[PDB]
Amino acid sequence: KTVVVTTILESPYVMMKKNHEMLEGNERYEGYCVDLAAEIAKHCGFKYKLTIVGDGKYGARDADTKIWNGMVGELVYGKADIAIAPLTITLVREEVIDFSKPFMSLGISIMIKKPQKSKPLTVERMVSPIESAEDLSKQTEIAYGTLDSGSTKEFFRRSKIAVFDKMWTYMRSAEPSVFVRTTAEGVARVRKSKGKYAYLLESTMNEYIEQRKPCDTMKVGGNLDSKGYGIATPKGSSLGTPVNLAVLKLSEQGVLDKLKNKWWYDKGEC
Amino acid sequence: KTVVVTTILESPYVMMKKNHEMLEGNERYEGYCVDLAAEIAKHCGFKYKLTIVGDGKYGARDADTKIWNGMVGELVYGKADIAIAPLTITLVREEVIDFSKPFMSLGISIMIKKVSPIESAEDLSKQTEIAYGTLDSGSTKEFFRRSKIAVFDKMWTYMRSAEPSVFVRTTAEGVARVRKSKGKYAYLLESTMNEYIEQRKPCDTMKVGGNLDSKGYGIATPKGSSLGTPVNLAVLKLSEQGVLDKLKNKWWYDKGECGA
Amino acid sequence: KTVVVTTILESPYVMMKKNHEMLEGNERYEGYCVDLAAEIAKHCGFKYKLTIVGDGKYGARDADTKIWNGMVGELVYGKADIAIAPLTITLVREEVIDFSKPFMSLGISIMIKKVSPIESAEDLSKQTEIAYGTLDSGSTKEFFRRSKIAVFDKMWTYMRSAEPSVFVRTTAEGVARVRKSKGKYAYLLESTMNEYIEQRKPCDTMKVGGNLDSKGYGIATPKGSSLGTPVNLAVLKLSEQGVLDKLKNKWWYDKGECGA
Amino acid sequence: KTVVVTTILESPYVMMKKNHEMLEGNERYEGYCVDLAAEIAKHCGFKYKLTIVGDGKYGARDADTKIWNGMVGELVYGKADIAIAPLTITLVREEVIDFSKPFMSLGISIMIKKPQKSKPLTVERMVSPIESAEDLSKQTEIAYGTLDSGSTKEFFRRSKIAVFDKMWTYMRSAEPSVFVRTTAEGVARVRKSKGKYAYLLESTMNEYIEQRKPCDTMKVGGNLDSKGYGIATPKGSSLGTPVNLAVLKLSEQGVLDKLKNKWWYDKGEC
Ligand SMILES: NS(=O)(=O)c1cc2c(cc1Cl)N[C@H]([C@H]1C[C@H]3C=C[C@@H]1C3)NS2(=O)=O
Ligand SMILES: NS(=O)(=O)c1cc2c(cc1Cl)N[C@H]([C@H]1C[C@H]3C=C[C@@H]1C3)NS2(=O)=O
Ligand SMILES: NS(=O)(=O)c1cc2c(cc1Cl)N[C@H]([C@H]1C[C@H]3C=C[C@@H]1C3)NS2(=O)=O
Ligand SMILES: NS(=O)(=O)c1cc2c(cc1Cl)N[C@H]([C@H]1C[C@H]3C=C[C@@H]1C3)NS2(=O)=O
Ligand SMILES: N[C@@H](CCC(=O)O)C(=O)O
Ligand SMILES: N[C@@H](CCC(=O)O)C(=O)O
Ligand SMILES: N[C@@H](CCC(=O)O)C(=O)O
Ligand SMILES: N[C@@H](CCC(=O)O)C(=O)O
Repeated sequence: KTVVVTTILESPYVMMKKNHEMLEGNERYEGYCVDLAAEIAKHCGFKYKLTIVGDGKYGARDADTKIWNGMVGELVYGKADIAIAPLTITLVREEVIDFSKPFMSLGISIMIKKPQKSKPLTVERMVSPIESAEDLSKQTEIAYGTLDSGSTKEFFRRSKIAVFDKMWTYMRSAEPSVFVRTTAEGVARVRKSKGKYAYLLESTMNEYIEQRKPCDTMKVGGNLDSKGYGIATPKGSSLGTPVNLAVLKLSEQGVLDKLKNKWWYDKGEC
Repeated sequence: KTVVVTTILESPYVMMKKNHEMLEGNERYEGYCVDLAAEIAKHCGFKYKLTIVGDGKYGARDADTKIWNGMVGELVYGKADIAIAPLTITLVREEVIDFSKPFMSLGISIMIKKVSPIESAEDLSKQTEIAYGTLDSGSTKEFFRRSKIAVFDKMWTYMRSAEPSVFVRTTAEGVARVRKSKGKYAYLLESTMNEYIEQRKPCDTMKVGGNLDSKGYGIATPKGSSLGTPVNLAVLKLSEQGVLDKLKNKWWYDKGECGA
Repeated sequence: KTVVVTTILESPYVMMKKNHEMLEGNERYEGYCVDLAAEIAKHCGFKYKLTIVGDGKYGARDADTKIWNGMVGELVYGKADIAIAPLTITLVREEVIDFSKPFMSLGISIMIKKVSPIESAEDLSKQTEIAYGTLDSGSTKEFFRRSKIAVFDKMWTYMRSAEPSVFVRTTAEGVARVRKSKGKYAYLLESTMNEYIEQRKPCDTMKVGGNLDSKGYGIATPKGSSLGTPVNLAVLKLSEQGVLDKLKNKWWYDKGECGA
Repeated sequence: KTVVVTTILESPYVMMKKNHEMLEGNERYEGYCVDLAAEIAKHCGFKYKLTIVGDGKYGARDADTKIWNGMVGELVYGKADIAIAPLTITLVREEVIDFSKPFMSLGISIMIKKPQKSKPLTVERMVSPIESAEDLSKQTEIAYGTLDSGSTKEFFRRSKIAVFDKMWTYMRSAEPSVFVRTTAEGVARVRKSKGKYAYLLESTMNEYIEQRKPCDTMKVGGNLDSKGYGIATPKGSSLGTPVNLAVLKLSEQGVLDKLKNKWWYDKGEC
């Protein structure tokens, strides 16, 4: 009996092949997450089928309806068996599912449109109107928004730090809506907003987007926090311990570092 | 019921307070791990007594004896209830004890005396004139011993077959040996201890190259214990609300006794 | 008995003189390989007639039919007696024909139109904006096809799954395609032809990086023939006497019609 | 039936371990040639034993007796079965033994004691009293010699090029004798002669010696010719085709280049 692997279309984790039209099965997808699933299968023997979540969401719990959507909702209600996807370990998620030891470290960063070079001996330098989250909160001419129904939005919602509280107070009562439905939508808003918008996303996707063409976006300031991505399984399932030791073994062998290097920096340009 | 806590003397995590001669209980200890234990006890709701491991070892299994030592031996043999200390999460420990979610990122770092001729680990392996060592019975020696990569294989062959013995008994001994070798000996340890040492006096060592890999410290509980989920959820909450970051900043950067 | 020699029209090895319209026999050919054939015939003591391969292919086996073409096909099927031409010594060819000792060292090189951004082969593979090809039915293509190295595997996947067809029919076609690509196309070919091209007009291409591997050209003789030992000993004698070095200097460096 | 592999104690081809006293068998020796022998055995299965020649010579036919001494002598007479050692392909050697395809290209070079840097804006530049073989032959204050009973000595003896002829005419009649019994003896002569001696040796050994400490020797000019190293086998023996095919497979797979890189350039002491 094969298990269901639920994923989310996000680069470079789960991308779509340019020649996927006539391909059927797990061979249509490629990226970091498919390689991680292959290595997990190699360590502990099992057959898997890759599925993309229906709603295209990472997972969130409704305030009143009190149900989980996205991959978390898929795992809790039994529609899937394991989620090999960039799912962030959070306090609320751990109370409903089981998270393995993180296979990648990350943080909350800022994405802004890369500013024009400063002409004024004859050296060329770059200036940025945003240098950190504090000065981002202090100003008003540059708006900022996050990805809806994600770990970052919930972190900003429950944050008790004064600067993050101010940022959340702005975001929750901003017209027009500053949130986006997908990471690609947020990046597109950044690129088309002539520098009048800043995107708060995970540092891994931030670096990935910065490295590729048209290389017109850059990351400013340090990581707002330190989190990770875990492989999630439903509470009490028998697939938790095997994938835990699988992740540990992959970390010890150095396969994870090689995968990060070959999917993130090896394909860079600009 | 008071919960016994095993911990090791390793600055800045645990330090012997200056007035510990007139102090008793857990009031004679200070550091990052003391505050972490206090927060864990406050969240879970248990009373704890901080006891230092008898031997200054972290944990390993002797070949052809299969006996655990250090704090891991304290945990598996029932002599200790929880290990709130910089215990690196490894495969050989996950099969014996329960590790919580990581609370501190770290990696393998190279320390030398104050051009950086060595810089890279690969270039370090390409050189024989300068010597390098590691702490015995730790996650570093076991990582180098069982690493199947060519560079790490060469490094482990170097360290195992070396005279005089290049490993050090304690991390402080390793840093002293680096200091008093006139730049002929290098020490490999976790990046956190490296940063803490290089930010302190006499500020005569640096950190070169980069982290060889990435690991994390975790709160350790005996396999099947009842404190696993409470401490794991406590660690997640503490990281979520930023207590861990503030503790690290207080015990690592807040002093900075050097020009930087 | 006149010995039939199969050879290919590749400069500077074999050229069609300047007035081949008024010449008959072997007097209408000139080049390094013509001189080498003359020396081999003089040493062994046989009369030879130089015949050009009908199809401008060096030789390869075709999948699902296992039929040899080019000069190797001309040799395994009895149509030719010897192949005095720049035929790279390879594994697949050695299983069906007798190769003499190498008489000219060579390697696989990269050439782009006139610091070059391409640098080495690893950067050339990593950088996708520039396109790289290879002459079809040649040892370089067969080298990349069965190569198990990661960089060469990526390169072979690129060239195989490329639109339009990045391969070229002849070496001159590849050189012209690089020249007229405005710096968008890179040609992979043997070191000797690359140097000969880059030391000639219009002197607008340069060889970059290093050699991906080291190989050699050999005199090809049908398996189990009576000419293999005499030609191998002749090659050894010619190399010892410095005739091969003299011929290479005459046909490669003696002209130098460019600024260098 | 185990065949015997004959080698010559030459670095970095066949070297003695620092703990060979307590070791017995094919584990005492190490270097490039032992790895080549291991790979040849792996590709075509056979058991082998490593032996060092008693006379410590590569091979040379004696005048007025027409007998071969050294590795070629012990392979021709049948006392050995295969010579996996840096044996140069020569015309005289190929007429008595079957010699495989070359596994490494080499050339005759010149090694002199590295000269002191010139003091005289403030840049330091090195000057050498020898720049090629021509000005080496023309002068008379710097002596030069070659390994006795080797391929280079026979190349110089039978050479018809005018400069090489003059060099051999000097070498064959010169007191005291300029030839050396071993390559290490020639290197020691170069280092102890304070620069009044030059040594002619293979380019591979020359580069290896230059890259080791104390690196007081350097190579001048360029290679006088192009030659190779092959795996020797007695004439009309059953091992010729297997080892030829094996060395071809090793060359195509890229093992030879990696071995050369790991034994020659990896161990750099200057
Ligand atoms: N360099 S990286 O961000 O791709 C990265 C990050 C991490 C890795 C491995 C890599 Cl390659 N493994 C660790 C794991 C190893 C053991 C210690 C912590 C977890 C369990 N988690 S991590 O610290 O989140
Ligand atoms: N900045 S730091 O090294 O003190 C640090 C490091 C880490 C923190 C929190 C902090 Cl403050 N939390 C993560 C944990 C939180 C949740 C997400 C990953 C694990 C589970 N581990 S970590 O990535 O090792
Ligand atoms: N200088 S060159 O490229 O024209 C060149 C190249 C080579 C030459 C001779 C010359 Cl002149 N001889 C060798 C052969 C001679 C004997 C030693 C190795 C093979 C057998 N092959 S080679 O190393 O490919
Ligand atoms: N780079 S090197 O000198 O170590 C070197 C030299 C040579 C290699 C391989 C290497 Cl790695 N293979 C060739 C062989 C391959 C095929 C073509 C010529 C012989 C048969 N001989 S070589 O040209 O003498
Ligand atoms: N990676 C986050 C969502 C992306 C984001 O919030 O930027 C998660 O898995 O919840
Ligand atoms: N803190 C590490 C030991 C440090 C080291 O590896 O040197 C451990 O518990 O494994
Ligand atoms: N001369 C080569 C072909 C050149 C190439 O590989 O491009 C051969 O005979 O194999
Ligand atoms: N390398 C030569 C001998 C050494 C020399 O001539 O310098 C050979 O194998 O014959």
